[PDB]
Amino acid sequence: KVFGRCELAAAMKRHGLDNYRGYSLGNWVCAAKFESNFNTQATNRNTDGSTDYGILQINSRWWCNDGRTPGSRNLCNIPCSALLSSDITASVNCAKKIVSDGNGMNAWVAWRNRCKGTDVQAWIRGCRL
Ligand code: NA
Repeated sequence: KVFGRCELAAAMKRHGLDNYRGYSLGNWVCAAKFESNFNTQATNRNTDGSTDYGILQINSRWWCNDGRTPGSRNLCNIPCSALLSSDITASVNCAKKIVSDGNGMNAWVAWRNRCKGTDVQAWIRGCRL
């Protein structure tokens, strides 16, 4: 599923991401835009052999099991394919654990490099939220 901007904002708000650990909703929509272009089916391989999955590009090195990342962890206790679903629940619940791990949203390289320090509220302008 390729989400619309306001559609994703509304679903993220309903799932409790608005101001989660102090990150306003625009931060999450900005992160999703530059991580996956709002596409739940996005995948990208990393140099170490791990793979990033879904709308927030969650990494198999620590967070999910994809059967092809030996020696890795599965801290969200999910198969990585669950993160590609049109239902974003698994992605949001895993993202809540990531952002709580001490580094905040700096865990997402696209957020640090393209969202941090910008007017992130622009990403929800016009939405009925
Ligand atoms: Na893993």
